Amino acid sequence: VVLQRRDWENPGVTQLNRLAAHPPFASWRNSEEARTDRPSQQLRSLNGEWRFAWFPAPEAVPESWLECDLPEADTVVVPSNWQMHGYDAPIYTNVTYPITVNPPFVPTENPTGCYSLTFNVDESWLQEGQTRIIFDGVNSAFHLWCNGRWVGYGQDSRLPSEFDLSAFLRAGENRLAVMVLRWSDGSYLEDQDMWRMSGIFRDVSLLHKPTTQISDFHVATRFNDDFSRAVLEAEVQMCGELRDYLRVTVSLWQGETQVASGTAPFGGEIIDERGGYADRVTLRLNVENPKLWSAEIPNLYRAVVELHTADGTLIEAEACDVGFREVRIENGLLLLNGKPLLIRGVNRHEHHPLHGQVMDEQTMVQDILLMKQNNFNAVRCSHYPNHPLWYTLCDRYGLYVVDEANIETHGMVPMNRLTDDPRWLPAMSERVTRMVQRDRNHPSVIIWSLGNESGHGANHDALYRWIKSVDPSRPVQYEGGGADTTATDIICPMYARVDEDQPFPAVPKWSIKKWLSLPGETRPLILCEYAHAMGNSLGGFAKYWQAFRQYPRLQGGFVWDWVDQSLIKYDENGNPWSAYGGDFGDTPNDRQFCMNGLVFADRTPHPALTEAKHQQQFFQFRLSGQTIEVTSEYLFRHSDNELLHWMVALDGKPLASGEVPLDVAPQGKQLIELPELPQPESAGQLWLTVRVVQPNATAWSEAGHISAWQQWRLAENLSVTLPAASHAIPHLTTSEMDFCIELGNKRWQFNRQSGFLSQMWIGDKKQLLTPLRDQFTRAPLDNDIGVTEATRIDPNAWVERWKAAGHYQAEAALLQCTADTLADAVLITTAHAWQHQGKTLFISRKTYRIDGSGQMAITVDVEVASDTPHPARIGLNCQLAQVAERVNWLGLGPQENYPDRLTAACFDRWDLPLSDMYTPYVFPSENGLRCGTRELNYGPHQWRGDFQFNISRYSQQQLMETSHRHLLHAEEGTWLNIDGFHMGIGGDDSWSPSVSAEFQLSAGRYHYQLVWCQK
Amino acid sequence: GHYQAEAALLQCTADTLADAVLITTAHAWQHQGKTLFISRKTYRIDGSGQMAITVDVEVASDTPHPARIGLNCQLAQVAERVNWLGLGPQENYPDRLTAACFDRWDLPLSDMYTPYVFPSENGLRCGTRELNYGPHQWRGDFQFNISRYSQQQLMETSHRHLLHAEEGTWLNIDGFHMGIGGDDSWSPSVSAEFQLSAGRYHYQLVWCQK
Ligand SMILES: O=C1O[C@H](CO)[C@H](O)[C@H](O)[C@H]1O
Ligand SMILES: [Mg+2]
Ligand SMILES: [Mg+2]
Ligand code: NA
Ligand code: NA
Ligand code: NA
Ligand code: NA
Ligand code: NA
Repeated sequence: VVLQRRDWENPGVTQLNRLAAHPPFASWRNSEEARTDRPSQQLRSLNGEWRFAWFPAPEAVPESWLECDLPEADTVVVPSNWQMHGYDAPIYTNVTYPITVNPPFVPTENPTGCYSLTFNVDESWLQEGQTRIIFDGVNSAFHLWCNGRWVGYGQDSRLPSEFDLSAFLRAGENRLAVMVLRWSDGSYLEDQDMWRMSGIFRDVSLLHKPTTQISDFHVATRFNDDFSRAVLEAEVQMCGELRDYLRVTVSLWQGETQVASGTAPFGGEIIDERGGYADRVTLRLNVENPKLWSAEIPNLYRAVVELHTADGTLIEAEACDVGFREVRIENGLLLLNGKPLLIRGVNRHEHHPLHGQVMDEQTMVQDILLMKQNNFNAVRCSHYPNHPLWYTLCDRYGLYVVDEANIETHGMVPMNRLTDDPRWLPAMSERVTRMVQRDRNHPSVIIWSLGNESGHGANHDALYRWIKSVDPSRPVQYEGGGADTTATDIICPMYARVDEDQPFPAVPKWSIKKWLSLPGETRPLILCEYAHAMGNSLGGFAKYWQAFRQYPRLQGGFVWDWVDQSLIKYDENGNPWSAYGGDFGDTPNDRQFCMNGLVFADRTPHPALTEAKHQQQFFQFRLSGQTIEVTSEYLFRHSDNELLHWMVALDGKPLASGEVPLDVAPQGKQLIELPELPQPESAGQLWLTVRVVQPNATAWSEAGHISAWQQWRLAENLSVTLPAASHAIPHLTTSEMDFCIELGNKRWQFNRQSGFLSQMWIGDKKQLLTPLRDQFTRAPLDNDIGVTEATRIDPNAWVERWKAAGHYQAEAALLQCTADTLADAVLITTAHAWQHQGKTLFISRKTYRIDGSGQMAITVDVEVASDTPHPARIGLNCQLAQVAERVNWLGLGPQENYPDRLTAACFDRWDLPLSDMYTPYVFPSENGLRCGTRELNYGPHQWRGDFQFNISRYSQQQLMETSHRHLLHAEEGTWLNIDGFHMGIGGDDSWSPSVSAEFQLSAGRYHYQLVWCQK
Repeated sequence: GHYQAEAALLQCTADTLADAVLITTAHAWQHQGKTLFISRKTYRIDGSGQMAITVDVEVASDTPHPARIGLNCQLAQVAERVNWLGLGPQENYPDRLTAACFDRWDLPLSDMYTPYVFPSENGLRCGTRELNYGPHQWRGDFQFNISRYSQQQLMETSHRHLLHAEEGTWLNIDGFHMGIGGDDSWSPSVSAEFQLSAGRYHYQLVWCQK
């Protein structure tokens, strides 16, 4: 029957014998346990070692497995993904389905995981009531047997499937057998851009309920105009025999204080001509001055739902955390508790580099803490309902949640092929309805989403209306079909740019500012995905935040995304390394496109995270004279855990500092008058840095946590005093092949054939391993590459434009190399042309002026052909012989920063170990640049000017040729890149050019100057 | 003190090269002990009669962004025509140059002055790579105006009819010039991207005989 009916190739069958969905249950038999959320004796975990065997197809599974353990089986941890145990390969594909597109059919070779468990059941559980099993997540479909007898079937990898085992169990030992299919008709609705895995990857549990039971409950909170009064309404449903003596009590608790209670027998109000629900009752509780829930202050109450008899005997209790909040859209604005939200959001997949798609409490907490510490207040469940614990943590720590149905059909042509087809409405409906049934009581969930990237079909319209009808308390959004369809309350585009239109046919991505005011349009706009954080990215992040702050109806967005989907593999030395698409023999695959996170898989931050934190600050600052104006962007809380530290420094040297308590009302302002600052002794630039510090620890932060900062230039005193003239004069030695300059034990050598500084000596010690030469290219970032591939060139990608123009192949031709002796210096003058196939790309004209103090002043003037693609950089590079421990600079830092991602960086004196000047992006690229640098120190060297630089043990060539960070090898000495100018990194998306015009090197003529001397 | 600032000499040296003489200068402009601008130049005069002028200017970050960064002189020559390769033919400024076209333009000198009834800076042409006037040629990438009226006279005269042609010709050649604005005329209206706020500025000119 099971193999005959092939339920996994039939979208008409999404389950067999599966129980109705409902909010989290524990069946407490003690009301105080329910109140305190203590573990329930009626809810048992089957998260232990199970038996597991892999088969290539369900037809290969022997019948004997139903009755007894396979001796070839292994003992494995559950929950798990079986790919993470090495039984078969995980597959990384983005859009293209991992199976032939032939709905509803799947491959005949369909990896089948056979799970079994021998376990004990207490006799008390079988003497009365109902024993069910709950599988929180099985990917992607499964049949269940208990003691050899078939129980049921379930689909949807991301919601719990529950089955009644009451009739199947015996006291003492029982055996479960679970046949999990990798592919099913369910796979057509699970085409998310992520690793394709399978197995029993979320909790398995047993729940005991009495025969007469709470079968469902819904909690609603409604408010008066100023939120000083609320009514809690709790609808409770029962299963079992109705009796007149049955009662429901709902009580509400604020900590240990019961603030409200109501009791009633079953029997709802009249609904229609046939009466009402005899098996339901609704309790209404009045609450005066409720403490309101928000991300800012996650005030929670406890609601306890008791099923009991009239004489006071408890049958069972259920419970939930209640957050008093109202979500509504009014006059085009998303309001929470009557105030307009600014969504500092991020998309977050459930990913662990070791455990795959199994989520654990410690990782969830780690994520939430890091999110809140970096000024996020919102999370989108891209693109499926999450592990149930996630919502509990968001309720308690305070994050706004978009809960999203497990529906993505991206690889269909056209995208809405299934979603517009009524045959697929049943399968889709369950993915929406069962999510709402599970999660509707969580205050953290503020918005429902219909799924992701499935075009716009009539099924979306049907299900949009279903949610609006069943749960008016939350807006419904959905991006498919152009982000502004009839199936969305919120304009929710993905990667729509701030100012630039992308007028794609049928589904344009308008400038977000333009989108708001299109004729007839009135809705709020919140990007479901923006600022694609793939590799060296988040260029232009500040442009979004400026627009969000200026435009009331631009209420923010969700960054794509939180964490790199890299997986751990092991090399010959047993060393773990970070792997992406194709590294498991998976083909076709989309390579590094699974790594788009603000953090690495182990939760180490990428440099981009600090840019996000800074731009998402909750305090805004202005300076006028001596006065700092602090504005609060909080809607609800006062700044009751904040002080402002200020510091004034002269080119990194502290001059004065102080602290002032912050006492700002939500949306309020505070004026802070700085004391008279003593005029600086020396020439240079005064910089003011302020930071907001939280003195006290919180649930989400340590004492001393810095939440916000800003810098301003104050007075500058330009240096007019001429340095004391040196009593030494450098000497020029002219040969046919070289111009040499000597000064004491120091020597500089200019090769007359090449026109470059080929060597420098301090004594007999060589300083260079490679000559100092111009550089106009960078090892391409993920943003420079886009979707280009050797077998499928995208001619529009920056890297392909540079390659085709010959930028990477360009050869320096010497035009001029002269030497002159001045009164106090030797002057070398050079000119080079870079050419490719008869075309002059760049001309570089330099002077080198070496004086008696041993300083070498370098002037560089570059011409760039107007018709060549704008170059990635205009700078110099060389391989230094020195390997030193520290890097010390006066400039923007301390973290990696680029021209379109430097707002977070501060100007000061920074000193880091050399290894911190390299950013270990899993896919290697140009990295570690620091901008706006006036002084750089490394070993015996000092460079002064106004430049950008990176410094590391890796050449641009190696970074360019190496596809994985673990394969990199430190080269001899230290590669230094000093740029007069560097192109933006972009990132609005990572599949098309995204570097804004103002960060492109398009000026045609460029000037910069450096001084190279001894520290 | 921008209008009051006096040039203070910091450095003036001369060097003989293989095929050239190199004059190096540095000046500071100060007002009441405050240094507003520093200008560092080299003048390279070669055997072909060309004088290459390299200018590097520092602007104190806390002084209001200056109206222009350039050079001026009063030429002895009064010539009939002005010939330039750059944006024209009409007056154009950095935030008002979209209508102008890059080409070879040739106008009478009088057309290089715009007779605004209330006199001011006027007649600039931007994006100019070559300027010709009598025996003189200037090459680079600059903005310029050229007329018989000094900036001082234009500043001091309230009506165009009271202007008098001065001896010779006043040339203003700018590496950089501030936007003119105009969103309104009663509050600052020059957009940030047209303010001279970069702190350090570089430009180069070659002066020769045509
Ligand atoms: O449009 C999208 O962009 C992302 C690219 O990394 C990712 O595929 C998301 O799941 C998808 O919604
Ligand atoms: Mg099916
Ligand atoms: Mg997709
Ligand atoms: Na806004
Ligand atoms: Na991706
Ligand atoms: Na405070
Ligand atoms: Na690479
Ligand atoms: Na005037």
